[PDB]
Amino acid sequence: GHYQAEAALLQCTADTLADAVLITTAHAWQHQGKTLFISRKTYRIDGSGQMAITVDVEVASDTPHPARIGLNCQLAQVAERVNWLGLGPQENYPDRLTAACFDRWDLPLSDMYTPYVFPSENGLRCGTRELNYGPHQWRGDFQFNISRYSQQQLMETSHRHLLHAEEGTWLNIDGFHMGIGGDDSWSPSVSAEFQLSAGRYHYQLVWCQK
Amino acid sequence: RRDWENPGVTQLNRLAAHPPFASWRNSEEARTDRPSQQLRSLNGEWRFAWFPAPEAVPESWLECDLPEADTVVVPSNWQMHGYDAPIYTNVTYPITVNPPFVPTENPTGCYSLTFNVDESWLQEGQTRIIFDGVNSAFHLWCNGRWVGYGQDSRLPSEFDLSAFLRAGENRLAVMVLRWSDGSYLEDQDMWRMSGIFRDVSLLHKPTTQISDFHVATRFNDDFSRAVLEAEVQMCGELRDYLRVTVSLWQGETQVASGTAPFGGEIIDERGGYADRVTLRLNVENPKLWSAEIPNLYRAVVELHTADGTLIEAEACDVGFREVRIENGLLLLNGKPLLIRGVNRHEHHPLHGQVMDEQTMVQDILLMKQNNFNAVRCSHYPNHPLWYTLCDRYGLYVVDEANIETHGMVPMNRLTDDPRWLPAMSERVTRMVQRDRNHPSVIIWSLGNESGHGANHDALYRWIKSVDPSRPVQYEGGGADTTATDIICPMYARVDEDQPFPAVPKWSIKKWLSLPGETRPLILCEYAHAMGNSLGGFAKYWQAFRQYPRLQGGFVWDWVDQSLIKYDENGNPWSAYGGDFGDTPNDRQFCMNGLVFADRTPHPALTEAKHQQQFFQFRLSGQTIEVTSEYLFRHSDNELLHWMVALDGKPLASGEVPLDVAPQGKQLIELPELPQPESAGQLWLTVRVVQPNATAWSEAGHISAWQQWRLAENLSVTLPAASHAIPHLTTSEMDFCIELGNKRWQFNRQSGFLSQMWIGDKKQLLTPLRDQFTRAPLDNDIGVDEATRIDPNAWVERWKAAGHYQAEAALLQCTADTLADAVLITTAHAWQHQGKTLFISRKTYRIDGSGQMAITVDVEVASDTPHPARIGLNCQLAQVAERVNWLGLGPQENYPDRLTAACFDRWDLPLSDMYTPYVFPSENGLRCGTRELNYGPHQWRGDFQFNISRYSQQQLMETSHRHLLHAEEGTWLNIDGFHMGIGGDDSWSPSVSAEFQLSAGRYHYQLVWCQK
Ligand SMILES: [Mg+2]
Ligand SMILES: [Mg+2]
Ligand SMILES: [Mg+2]
Ligand SMILES: [Mg+2]
Ligand SMILES: [Mg+2]
Ligand code: NA
Ligand code: NA
Ligand code: NA
Ligand code: NA
Ligand code: NA
Repeated sequence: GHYQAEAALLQCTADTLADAVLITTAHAWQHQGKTLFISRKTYRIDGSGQMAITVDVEVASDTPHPARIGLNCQLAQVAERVNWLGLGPQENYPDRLTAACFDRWDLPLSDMYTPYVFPSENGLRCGTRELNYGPHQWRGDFQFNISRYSQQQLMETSHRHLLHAEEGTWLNIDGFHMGIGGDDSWSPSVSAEFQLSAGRYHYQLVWCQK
Repeated sequence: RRDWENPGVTQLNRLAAHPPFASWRNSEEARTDRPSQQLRSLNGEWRFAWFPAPEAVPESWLECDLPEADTVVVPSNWQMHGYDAPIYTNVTYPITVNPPFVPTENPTGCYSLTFNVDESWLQEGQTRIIFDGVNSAFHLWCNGRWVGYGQDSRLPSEFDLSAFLRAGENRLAVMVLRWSDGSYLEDQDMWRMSGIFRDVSLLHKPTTQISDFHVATRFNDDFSRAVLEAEVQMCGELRDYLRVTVSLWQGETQVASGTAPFGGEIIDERGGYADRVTLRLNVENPKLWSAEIPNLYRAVVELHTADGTLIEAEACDVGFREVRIENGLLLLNGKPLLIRGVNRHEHHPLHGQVMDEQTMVQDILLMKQNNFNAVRCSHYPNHPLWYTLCDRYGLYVVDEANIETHGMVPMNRLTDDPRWLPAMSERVTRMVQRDRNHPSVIIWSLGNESGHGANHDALYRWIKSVDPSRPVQYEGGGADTTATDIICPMYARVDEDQPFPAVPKWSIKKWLSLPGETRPLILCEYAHAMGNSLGGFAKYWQAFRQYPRLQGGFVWDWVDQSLIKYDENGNPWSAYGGDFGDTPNDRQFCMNGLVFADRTPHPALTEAKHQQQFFQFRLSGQTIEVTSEYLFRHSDNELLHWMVALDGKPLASGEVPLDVAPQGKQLIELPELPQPESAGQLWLTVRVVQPNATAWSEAGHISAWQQWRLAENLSVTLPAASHAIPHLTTSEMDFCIELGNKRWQFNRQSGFLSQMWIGDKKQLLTPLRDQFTRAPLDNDIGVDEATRIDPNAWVERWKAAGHYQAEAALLQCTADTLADAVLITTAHAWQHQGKTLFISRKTYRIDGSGQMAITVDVEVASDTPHPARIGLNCQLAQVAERVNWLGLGPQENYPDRLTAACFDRWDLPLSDMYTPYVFPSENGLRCGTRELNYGPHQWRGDFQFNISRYSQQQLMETSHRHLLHAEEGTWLNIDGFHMGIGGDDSWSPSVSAEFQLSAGRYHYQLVWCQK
């Protein structure tokens, strides 16, 4: 039920600090009465206008290891360039990133999408410390992809030519992403060290305006 | 003539070597291995005097007792009686390297004994004396007359005393030299001692006698038929009426018997051996010998006349087994072995190198109880009883010649020299002559660490020629030379190559498939168990099980070579190299054992037991698949206990009989499990239990276990809204938080929690602070010393980077009030000479329920050596009796040594949370802990911890465990993360990359509350 799981809200609180506002949340993703994942977050918005997001995720040991642990949203903005400090310039994944180099990369948005004839998750860049897109900057230690296509559309579309650019820009920012495998393509081939099996995961991001 | 400085003279007037004799004059006694009247022990009280050199021995001693002599027990090492110091040196010879010469100051032990001989022994036949072990060389006199000379400290020297003895009282005089040309071949990594340290006996044989006998067992293709072949040799007058009968018994049942006069088959142009005969006995459906089922027969060899008068009888235990290498695999009875082995020195903490039956039996029982099936005689032939016990209890033995020349430069200087071939040859040939009838011996070894020389090749071929029944191995010169049937490296790693010039240690998986290579690989030494060690043990066993031609190895090693000393109050303490004034020495390198000298286990022993299990387990749904790794036996003394528990709380249990064929499988379906009525992780534990006692174990012995996570129900229920809210007081010096009876104090200058109160009682003696270091393990230290720094060792990398000296600089310390809690935020930098090593960012959240949640985020500079740990420490004010935790245990476990530990609720006395390694270090960690309870305190999260009365600082500064003093209160170390302990060896970095703290950024969270 990973694709069908619904987020039940466990906690949502707001506190005013000396120089900041703190929002704390907790969600449980459940399927047929089974809790798959728990996500606990804090959002700290300070006087500098920066939003620090801390995320702690619990994954049930008896659920299949998830494809990713991250956040996503559809941004209103469509910008021409994507600028990042991390592994690149090309698409790279945890078990396919040796060729990628750590540097400051700057590509047109279209280059952040890989046009596989059969559409799927694509265009991830790993080991990224800073991402810039229009007025937005995200900082941390994350993997990301960014494109005009939602994960839902990619999942529901059989051929690349049938894809349509959606309104705005879909951003996926992952603390953690599963390996892609490939020893063969007809049996599970992601090696143990690239499966998300740790049970508890932590990541942190800062969102601000540049 | 100074025979002790001449490798051309290794003996004078010594009798031929032979299998164990007793000269029974009753055949029934021979059958049942009862004491023989003709084999007398001369063990007991002897006279002893110590001299600094053989030149200082007075001539009067030859004929008369010295009044200055003492009465001492024999066998003994004279260092153990305090006459001079034992020396612990590893590689460097304890004497100047100047072969074949030894020091002019050569400690000399003068032993004598007055003893009775009955005229019946002298009227007829031959009376010999047998010295089972004299270290390192000796001259022998009897009644003032010189008899002979012997070298090789580890094999029996026998002399004919018939012409020297008279009825009634006789006196032996034995002059034992500490050093001889023999010492050049005896450079094993062990205490250097001397004396008459094995049994002394007197044996009577008739003039017409059995002088040698060899037993062989040959089989058909399926082992359903065997022929026992017994070659018997006589000395004395050949007569046509003489006969040899060989009979074979299984218990009290005679299986076979054959009789023949003397006279062997034609051998060559000159005829045959008139003084030999070979008997051949057919055995149908023989009961086969293995370590799994040590089935033994008894062969009785009778020398007699045709009219039926017995002259004498000899005998041995016979194990029907075939050892062969075929298609690159070592086979026993046609099946490929998996060697669960250990190296074992002959060592006792009080008696030195004197072995007794009780200690030998203790060792064998502990070995078998911990899933060992094999022992290597490192590095010399053992006390004769050892082989009998291995025959009868069932252990595979590597019997190894007493040849080690480690300290030579290059290592093969002597072993490539033909002038040393005679001395080496005697050490090999006399071992084979003595031990070749023991079924437990499955492999011969040419010695240890003597390079590779032409003498090795010659002696390899000699053994192959005289005894085709056993493979020959030898590690010297790169572990895969022409002098070895088995690739037998020491401390080769599983995946990592160590490409040393000339003698590389390849990854064992890689080694097997090098171009042209076909031999099996069994490590002669691996997993160096020095101090807190055996990290990565599971990696070896995974490889052993996956690769057919990786057939296991021998752990280094069984028992710590520590010795007992006594302080000024007369209390015993464990001593190592240098503690006897011995210099140069190699300090604690003599302690490499899975057990302490007194045979108390180190924590590593349980890891060995678990990894060496004979049953393998898989889980699919509710089906447990049990696979037998036995080669010969069915699981006829085994049942499987299973238990399901929710966070340590038992929910269901059962037991199922195991009926698994060797190499077979059994499927066991668990019953429908009741649903847990609360949140948490269900765990399944299985154990194989032996309901019946054996020769080596008690009823209820656990031989195997395994654990799996079952269903987990994550907690989604919020805790009840608290009644009270914590109160913050801000001052210039402190942030103080109050809630009911509880108070927390955060120092604003240091940025740490400096004190807590429950009522009026202070809880801390030392503030709660980050810790990134550990008191170095033996594996962290390696060969690093004060006079010789080894910059590659982990401890030196940590020291040079300033990890132990780094001081915390406060970056941030702030306090906020939330709707239901107080939040303290801190940030510290650890710096050394302008370099920021670590940054710790923390939040402490104290809520109305009294719980303090600590969140820690650590940054580690990528260019600093990866730290030993990332955690917190404090000295608690209280000392409590018990430690209770939910996590891995009960025993000490580390990230690379935790497979044997089980997740459960454990409760131990505080003292059990400290491991008394003789050389003190970080110890007693338990990993994967979700809850810890101590006194009024409870800590929750996902952490590793240790808890004891000794600080890391004290452990770091103390060389011996007996010098440790319990500090006020209790030192707690709670780690989010801890580095591996390593142990592939203990003289180079051995912690594998996956167990190094290299991530750069680390997060952990703890909740501290009242229990
Ligand atoms: Mg000599
Ligand atoms: Mg009698
Ligand atoms: Mg007399
Ligand atoms: Mg050595
Ligand atoms: Mg396990
Ligand atoms: Na698709
Ligand atoms: Na194997
Ligand atoms: Na050693
Ligand atoms: Na059974
Ligand atoms: Na120490």
